[PDB]
Amino acid sequence: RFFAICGLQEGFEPFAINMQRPVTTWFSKSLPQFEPVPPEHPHYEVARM
Amino acid sequence: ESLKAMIAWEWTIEKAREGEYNPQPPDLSGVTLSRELQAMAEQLAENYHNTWGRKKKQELEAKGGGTHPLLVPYDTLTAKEKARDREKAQELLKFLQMNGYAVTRGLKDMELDTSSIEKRFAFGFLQQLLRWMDISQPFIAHIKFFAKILLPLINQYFTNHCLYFLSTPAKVLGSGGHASNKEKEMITSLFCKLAALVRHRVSLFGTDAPAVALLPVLTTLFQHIAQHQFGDDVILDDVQVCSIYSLGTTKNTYVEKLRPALGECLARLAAAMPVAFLEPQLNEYNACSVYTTKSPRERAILGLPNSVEEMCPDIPVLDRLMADIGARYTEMPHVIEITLPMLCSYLPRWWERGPEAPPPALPAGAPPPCTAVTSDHLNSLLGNILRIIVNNLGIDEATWMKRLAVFAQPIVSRARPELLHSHFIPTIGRLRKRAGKVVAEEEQLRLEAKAEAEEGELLVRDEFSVLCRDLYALYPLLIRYVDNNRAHWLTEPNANAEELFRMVG
Repeated sequence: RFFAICGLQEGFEPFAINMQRPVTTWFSKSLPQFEPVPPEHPHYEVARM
Repeated sequence: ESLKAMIAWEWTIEKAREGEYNPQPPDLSGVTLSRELQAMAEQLAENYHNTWGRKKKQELEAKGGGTHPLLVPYDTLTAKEKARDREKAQELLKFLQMNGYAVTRGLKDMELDTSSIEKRFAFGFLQQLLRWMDISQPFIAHIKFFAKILLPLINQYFTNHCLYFLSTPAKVLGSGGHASNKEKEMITSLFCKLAALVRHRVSLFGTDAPAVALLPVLTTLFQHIAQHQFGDDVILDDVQVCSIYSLGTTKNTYVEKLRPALGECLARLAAAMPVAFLEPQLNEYNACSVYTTKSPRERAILGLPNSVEEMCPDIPVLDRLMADIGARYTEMPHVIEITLPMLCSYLPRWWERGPEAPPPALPAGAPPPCTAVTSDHLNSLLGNILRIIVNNLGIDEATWMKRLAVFAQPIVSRARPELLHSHFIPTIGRLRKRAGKVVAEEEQLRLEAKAEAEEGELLVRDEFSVLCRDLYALYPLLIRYVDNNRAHWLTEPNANAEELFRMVG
């Protein structure tokens, strides 16, 4: 829309400039899928007895 | 022992008589807890504290003193008290609920003065202030109390300069009340002479005032008339020409008059006395028996666009029938105000001479028209501010000359460099004037170049001559460049982006 102020004469570059396709644009879920226990957790720790 | 202590302490006993299966219980904790019931319950808990601590103190002095690690204050009292003492207390409450008994005590309410503790101590400070002024004004106009007034000066200054957001969200009406009472005691402290300065304390207290209209109850509506009469007295005396009535009052007049956004008060001493202060400024165009001014332009810029909460002059001045008796303001003068602005508009057409000599005192007179009367209804009437801005550009074409006044002109350039829709792009005359300023900078460049080239090989004292040329070149250049980098390149660069012709020069 603008790009006439701060980058066009000043090195700052369009992000998807030399492409032939856009980015996938990952996003955030809402449903609660299961996932295994990270061992690095603060206060949830397991033990294979 | 406890009940006999109650009977000796509480002489509040009431006279009752002469000489002789499965009810479903509902909840009892539905209604909120007020300040009175919690005051009574914590008074019972505090009576348990005092009685048990007195019995403990009796044990301490009984067993030969001895270490007592349970001796810790009420704040760090462990959970055993607030659990078990309240268990026994609520057992007593459900015991006295049956078979008919109770005891009551209370007086409190969260408010703007008394029992809202921040306002409680603010009111204590205000009370001690008024009491102290009442004490000391005879002792000023003839001790330990001198120190006693020296320290809360710094206390009030610190707490008010620190806390400024106490006022706007938080108060019922004490934001006007306590502030206006402190201002009242400041103004009766004004001419009465003290050693230590307060005028910064008064200035920050005035900054606390805007951040309503009810202060006839307060003296502040009348205090405004007091300060206006003071201003008329001192401006007339200074026109002819005392303890504290001098230029020191003008700084507080500045900080109190500078209320451009939150002109909240209605006081309505609107047109007469401000104009009465205006006319000495035009009488002070010459000397007129006046030791030299300090804040002529600052005292002139206090005129906001009729901003006592919203006024407008010259109808209630010259029409006293309904105005003074019965008001005639804020809607009547659609053109009655703008007759002297039109008179002022002609002078920049005349100011073509070079030096500061034709404008001696115009540096204080020209700006407030540009600031205030332009600022209102700019969306409605932009040609006025346009004419004012290009006229100031033409008048600063006089300042394009190399040396007029290094003291006054950059100070006034900082006082009023503002532009809304006045620049090279709004006004190609301003673009040609910027080209003229570029030619002036080229004159300065050739001058500094000749001076620097003459500086080679020990010609003369270049710090005295070449340097002084650079000083007198730079300072008005600093004023013009501050205007330029302030807002001349605010709309120029968008046009330089959209096309080439915006800033080809």
